[PDB]
Amino acid sequence: TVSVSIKVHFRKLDFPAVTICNINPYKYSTVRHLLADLEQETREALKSLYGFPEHRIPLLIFDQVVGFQLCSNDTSDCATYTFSSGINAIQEWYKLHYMNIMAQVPLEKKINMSYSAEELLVTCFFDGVSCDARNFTLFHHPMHGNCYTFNNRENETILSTSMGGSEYGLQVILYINEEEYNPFLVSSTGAKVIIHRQDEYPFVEDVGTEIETAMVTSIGMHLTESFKLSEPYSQCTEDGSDVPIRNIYNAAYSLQICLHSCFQTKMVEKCGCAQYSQPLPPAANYCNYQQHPNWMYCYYQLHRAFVQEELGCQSVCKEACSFKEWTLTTSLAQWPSVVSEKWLLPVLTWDQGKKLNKTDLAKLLIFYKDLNQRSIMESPA
Amino acid sequence: VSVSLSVGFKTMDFPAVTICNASPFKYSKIKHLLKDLDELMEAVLERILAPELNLNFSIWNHTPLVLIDERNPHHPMVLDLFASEKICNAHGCKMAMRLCSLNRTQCTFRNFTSATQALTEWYILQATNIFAQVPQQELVEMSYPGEQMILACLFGAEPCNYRNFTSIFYPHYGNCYIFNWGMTEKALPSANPGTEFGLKLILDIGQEDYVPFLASTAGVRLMLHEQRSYPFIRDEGIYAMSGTETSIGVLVDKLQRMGEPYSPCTVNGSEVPVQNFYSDYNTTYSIQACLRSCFQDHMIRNCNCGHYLYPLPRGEKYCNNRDFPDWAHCYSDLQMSVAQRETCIGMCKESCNDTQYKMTISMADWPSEASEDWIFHVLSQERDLSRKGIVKLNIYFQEFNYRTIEESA
Amino acid sequence: EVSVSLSVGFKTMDFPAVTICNASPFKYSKIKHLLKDLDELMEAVLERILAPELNLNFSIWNHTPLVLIDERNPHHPMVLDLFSEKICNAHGCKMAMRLCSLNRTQCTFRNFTSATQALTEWYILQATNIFAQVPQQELVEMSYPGEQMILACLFGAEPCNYRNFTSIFYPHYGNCYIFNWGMTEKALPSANPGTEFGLKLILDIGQEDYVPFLASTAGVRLMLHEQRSYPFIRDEGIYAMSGTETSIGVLVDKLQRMGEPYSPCTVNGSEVPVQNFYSDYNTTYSIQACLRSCFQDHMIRNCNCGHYLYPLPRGEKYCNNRDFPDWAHCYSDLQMSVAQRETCIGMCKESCNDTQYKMTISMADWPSEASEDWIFHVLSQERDQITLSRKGIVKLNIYFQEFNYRTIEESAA
Ligand SMILES: *[C@@H]1O[C@H](CO)[C@@H](O[C@@H]2O[C@H](CO)[C@@H](O)[C@H](O)[C@H]2NC(C)=O)[C@H](O)[C@H]1NC(C)=O
Ligand SMILES: *[C@@H]1O[C@H](CO)[C@@H](O[C@@H]2O[C@H](CO)[C@@H](O)[C@H](O)[C@H]2NC(C)=O)[C@H](O)[C@H]1NC(C)=O
Ligand SMILES: *[C@@H]1O[C@H](CO)[C@@H](O[C@@H]2O[C@H](CO)[C@@H](O)[C@H](O)[C@H]2NC(C)=O)[C@H](O)[C@H]1NC(C)=O
Ligand SMILES: *[C@@H]1O[C@H](CO)[C@@H](O)[C@H](O)[C@H]1NC(C)=O
Ligand SMILES: *[C@@H]1O[C@H](CO)[C@@H](O)[C@H](O)[C@H]1NC(C)=O
Ligand SMILES: *[C@@H]1O[C@H](CO)[C@@H](O)[C@H](O)[C@H]1NC(C)=O
Ligand SMILES: *[C@@H]1O[C@H](CO)[C@@H](O)[C@H](O)[C@H]1NC(C)=O
Repeated sequence: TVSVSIKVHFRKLDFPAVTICNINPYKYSTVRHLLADLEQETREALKSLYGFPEHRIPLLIFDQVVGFQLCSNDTSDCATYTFSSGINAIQEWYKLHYMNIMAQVPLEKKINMSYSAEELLVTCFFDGVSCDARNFTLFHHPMHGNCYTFNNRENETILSTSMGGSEYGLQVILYINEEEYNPFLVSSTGAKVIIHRQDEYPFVEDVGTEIETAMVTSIGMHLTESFKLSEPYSQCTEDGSDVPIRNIYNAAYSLQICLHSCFQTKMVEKCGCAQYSQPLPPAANYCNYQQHPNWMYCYYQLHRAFVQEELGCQSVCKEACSFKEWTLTTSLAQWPSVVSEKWLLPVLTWDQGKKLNKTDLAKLLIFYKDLNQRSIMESPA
Repeated sequence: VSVSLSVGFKTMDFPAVTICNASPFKYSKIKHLLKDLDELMEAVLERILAPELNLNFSIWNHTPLVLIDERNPHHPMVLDLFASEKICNAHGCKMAMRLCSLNRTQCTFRNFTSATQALTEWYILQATNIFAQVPQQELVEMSYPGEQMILACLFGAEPCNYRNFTSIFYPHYGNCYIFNWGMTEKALPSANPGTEFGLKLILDIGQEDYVPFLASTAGVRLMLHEQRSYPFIRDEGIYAMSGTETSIGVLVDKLQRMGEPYSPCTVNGSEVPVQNFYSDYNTTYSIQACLRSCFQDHMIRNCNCGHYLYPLPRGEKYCNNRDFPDWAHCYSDLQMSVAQRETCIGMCKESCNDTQYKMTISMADWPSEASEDWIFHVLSQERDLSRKGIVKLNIYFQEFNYRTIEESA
Repeated sequence: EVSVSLSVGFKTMDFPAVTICNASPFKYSKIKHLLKDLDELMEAVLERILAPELNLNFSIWNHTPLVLIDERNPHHPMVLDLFSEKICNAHGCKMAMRLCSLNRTQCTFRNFTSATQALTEWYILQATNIFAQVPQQELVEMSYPGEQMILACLFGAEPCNYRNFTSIFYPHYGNCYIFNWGMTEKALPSANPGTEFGLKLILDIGQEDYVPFLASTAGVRLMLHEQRSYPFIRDEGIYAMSGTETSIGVLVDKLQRMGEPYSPCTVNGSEVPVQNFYSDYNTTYSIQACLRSCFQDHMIRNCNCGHYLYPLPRGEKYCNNRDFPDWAHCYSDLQMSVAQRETCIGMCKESCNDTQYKMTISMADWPSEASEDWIFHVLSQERDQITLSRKGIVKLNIYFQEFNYRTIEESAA
C-alpha cells in the first residue's frame, strides 16, 4: 500500500519546447510542378461530376454517390468507399494520390521546398529581449512540412522563466501566406503549435492547438506533474527500457510513441513498407503506388485489426509512470485593432523586407500564468 | 471509504454527439403563426426606439411590459407602454413584465434594468405560448431538417450522412440530431488520439432563415454525452462558430461512487419515480432528468397543465393562455417555491457512476481562400451557401482520453 | 506526517469576483492633448523608417533615442541616430534604444531585431514618462467609464448595473470594474450550474476611440479571482472578442496545504519582511502583491523614485525624465536583472491556499444576421444618448460547470 502527497513550489521555472507549424505544408507554386498531373485530373473530375469551371485508383460514381475502391492482389476483394458528399470524395482521393507522390520525393528536396524560418517568423520576443529565426530548430513533419521548435537545440541551456505573465513569455508573430495554399489538400487557414518537453516528440498532427490569423492567441499555462510507482504497485514503466517494442521516434518513451512504433513495425511486416504519415523505421521504405501497388487494402485490414486490439500493441505497451503536463488556457482577441492597422502592417512588411494583409498574420503568446509548480507524488507506506 | 485517481488512454466508445441549430425554427416555415406577434413586436419597438410614432391587444394583455419609475420615492409608479414621449432608461427606471392571475386581482413583476433583456424575455414567453398549441408532429416540420443541416460527415475514414444520426425534438432548441447514440445500432469504438481519427462534420447554419426576435446567437449547439442518455443541451452544451473550423479534443472524466452501504446513490433508475420523459426512447437515468421530470408533477398538480420546455405525461396538455390563463404567473411561483425545490431534490438521487466529457476548444478560419470556390460550388450543386453560413467541426480524443476517480472501502 | 484527501462535486458558494477592463488604457479623444507632441514625433519616426524620401519636439527624442546599429562590416560597426535615404533592414542590422545616464557620460543599448517591437517599446516608455506626471484622480477621468462599457448586466435572475461593480485604476489597463468583490458588500452566492444562473453581460469596447500606438489588441480583459483579492489581471487575465457571444464555464480547482510546522507557506501577511504597498486596497495577502512590493522597494531605493505601473508609499514620487533623469536606465537595469527577481522570490512567502478558477471558453457570432438591426437599435438606447457599432460590442456569459469544485487538502496524520 502507498501514501500520496503533494509538493508545490514557487521558483524560476524551465520553459517548454514549442513547435510551430503552418497548416499548409509547402508553398504551392513550389510544389505545383510535382502535383501538376494530379491537379489536372482533380479539376477534370470536378468538371465531369459538378460542372465546376476550374492511375491504379480511379474516381467512380454509384447508384449521385461518388467514391473509389482499394483492392487486393491475391484475391478479388476490395474495400469500397462511397461518400455522400463530393468534398470528402475529392479531398480523400486527392490526399491518397498526394501522399503517394510525396512519399517518392527525397527528403533533402522536401526540406528545401517547404518554409524557411525567416519566412514563417516575422518577429520573436522572449523574456523581454529580442529573438530571431536562428533561435528555432527545424522539425520536418511529413504532413506539415518544415515546423520549427523554440527552446530545443543542442548544447544550449534550457530557457527558464523567472517572471510570470504575458510580458515575459514567448511572443511571436507568424506569416501565414494564404494565397499560396494548396487548393485541394489544405482547407483550413492558420497555424498549429505544440507545447512539449525538450526530449519529447511533438506529434503536431494530433493534438496541436490551432492559431487563427488576424488574431492574437494567448496560451497561458500552469505546470503540473504526477509520479506513479512501478511494479509491484502498478504495471507501469519509468522508461522504455523493459517493453518489447522498439521505439522509432528518437524521443523519450511514452504510450503513444510505443503504440505508433508497434503499428509501424506491424506494417513493415505485413505490407512490406512503412506508412508515410509516421517516421521511417530502420531499413525500410515508405509505401507508394509503384513499388507497393496494393498497400492501401493492406493498411485498411491492418488498422481494422488494430482497432479491434487483435495486433497486441495495446496489451504489450505500458503507461509511463512519470507524467508532466502544461494546462493551457487558450483565449483570443482581434489583432491589429482597427486604429493600429495604420502603422503595424507597414512596419511588419518593412520587417520582412507588397503590404501585408491583416489575414496573412497571426500573433501568438505562450507564457506561465504564475511560477507555481504543482506535483503529486506516490510513495510506499 | 477512500479514493484513487488515475489518468491514461484506452480504447473506448466514442462520445454520443448532439448537433442542433441555434434557431429552433425556420422563419419561412413558422412565420404564419408568429405574424400577429411580430406585428406587435414591431410596435413595441416603435414605442422604445422612435416614441413619436391596429394592434392585437389579446396578445399584449397576456403579460404586458410596464415601465416602473421609482426616481421619486414619495410617489413610485408603474405604467403600461400601451414633456416627451420617451420611456425613461435612467437609474431608477425599470422595465418589467406584469404577470397576473385571477382576472388580474393578483400580479407580480419580473424586473429588468435593460430594454434589450426585457424585449428578449417578453417575446420568448409569447412565442412559447404559441408553440405550446402546435402538435409536436407538426412543430417538428417547421424546424431545420437533418438533410439540410449535415452537409458532410466522416468518422475517421468511414463516410456518414444525416441518416447515421438519431432525430429528437428538444423543445428549447427544436430538432437536434444525435450521432453515435447507441440506441438502435452498436456504438463505434475509437482507438486513436488526434483529429485524423475523430468525427469530422460540415454543417449548414441557414442563417438567412433565423427567427428575427428569437435565438439571437449564430452557430450550432453541441453536446458530448453518454450512449443512450438524453442530451440536456442547455446545461452542459456549447456553441460552435460559423465560418471556422472548430477542433474539440475530448477527455472522459469519471467519478465512481461506492454505493448503498456507504452513500445514497443508485445503480440505475429502478429506485426512483421518474414518470415523465422527453422522448419515446429507452434512455438511461440521470439526476438531471429526474429533477425536470419531478417539476412537471408539481406543475400539473398546481397549474393543471405541463410546461412547454419540459416533458409531458401520456394524456395531459401543455400550458396555453387560451385554456389556462393563469399559467404564466403560476409557473413563476413554482420557480421560487422553496417547497417545490426541496421536495424534488429530496425525491431524486445521485448515480453510482458519474461521467462528464471535458473539452479543449481551438479554432481556425475555414475554408482556405484557395479551396473556397470549389468547396462552395460542390456544396451548392449538391443541394439542387456562403462562408459565414457554414461550420466545420472536428471532435477527437486527446493524448490521454480518460481520467477516473474511484471510491473504495 | 500529513495525509492528502480529495473532494469533487457541486456546492453552493460565492460566485467568483469578475474584473472587467478595456484593452486600451485611455480614451484617445480625452488624452490626445497630452500625447500630441509624442504622436507627431512617432509619425515622423515611422516616416523616417518607411518613406525616407519624403519642427519636431526633439526634447522627447533625446530621452531615449532609437539608433540603427549596422554590423554589415565586422571591422567597423557603426551606430546612427534615426534623426536613397533608407534605414537598413538587412541581416546584419539591428535597432536599439540608447538608455543614457549620469549626464550621459556612461550608458548602454536595449536591442531589438525588428522595428515593430522597437517602436512599440519606445512608445510605451515615452507614454509612461508622460502618464507618470498626471495626478491619478485626473488620469482616471480620461480612461473608459462604467457608463460607456457596461451596456447591460444580469446575474441569474437579478438585474444589475455598473454601480454594482467596484472601480479601480489598474495603471496598465486604466479603469477596471470588479463584480462581486465582496469588499464593501456581502458577496452573492449561486446554487445551480449553467448560463441560466450565471453572470450575463453586454459590453461596449469603444474600439474606434483607442490610443493608436498603445492599444494594438481589441477586446475586454477578464479575470476570475477570490473575494477581497487584488486582480493581477496582466498575469492572470484572458481576452474576449467583440462581435461574439463568449461563454466561460468555471470550475474552482483548489489545493490547501498545512502551515509553518509542516511547510514554509503562510496563512497571513504576518512575519513576511516586505512592506506591502497594496495594503491601501484592504485586500488579502498574495505572493504577487509581495513580489511587486519587493520590486517597487528596490526601485525606490536604487533609482530614488517609484515606477508608474506599481503602487507608491506615502512620501515618494513617480519616475519622470524631468525630476529623475536616469530613471529609464536604472529601471531597465532592475527590470532585466534575474538576480533581482530571484531575490524577491527568496524574500516572499507563498500562501497555503492555492486556488485556480479553471475555465472552458466557447464562442459564437452575436447578434445573428437576422436579429441584428433591432438589437443594435435597442442597445443604442441603453445609455443617455448614435455612436455604436457591431465591431465594438461583446456578449459575455460566466457560469459554473456541472461540477464547480475540486479540492485537494492536506491534514495532519
Ligand atoms: C537567441 O540566440 C542567440 C544566439 O544563439 C542568443 O545569444 C546569446 O545571448 C546571451 C544572453 O542571453 C549572450 O550572453 C550571448 O553572447 C549571445 N550570443 C550571441 C552569439 O549573440 C540568445 O540568447 C537567444 N535568445 C533567446 C531568447 O533564446
Ligand atoms: C452509417 O450508416 C451506414 C448504414 O446506413 C453504415 O454502413 C454499414 O456499416 C457496416 C459496418 O459497420 C457494414 O457492415 C454495412 O454493410 C454498412 N451498410 C451499408 C449499407 O453500407 C455506416 O458504417 C455508418 N457510418 C458511421 C460512421 O456510423
Ligand atoms: C546591444 O547590441 C550592441 C551591438 O550589437 C552590443 O554592443 C556591442 O557589444 C560587444 C560586446 O560587449 C562589444 O564588443 C561591441 O563593441 C559593442 N558594440 C557597440 C557598437 O557598442 C551591446 O552589447 C548589446 N547590448 C545588449 C544589452 O543587448
Ligand atoms: C389575435 O391573436 C390571436 C392569437 O393569439 C387570434 O386568435 C385572434 O384572432 C387575433 N385577433 C385579432 C383581432 O387579430
Ligand atoms: C459503472 O461502472 C462500472 C465499472 O466497472 C461498470 O461495471 C458498470 O457497468 C457501470 N454501470 C453501472 C450502471 O453500474
Ligand atoms: C515637448 O513636449 C512636452 C510634452 O510631451 C512639453 O511639455 C514640452 O514643452 C515640449 N517642448 C517644446 C520645446 O515644445
Ligand atoms: C486556507 O486553507 C484552509 C485549509 O483547511 C482553509 O480552512 C481556509 O479557509 C483557507 N483560506 C484561508 C483564507 O485561510
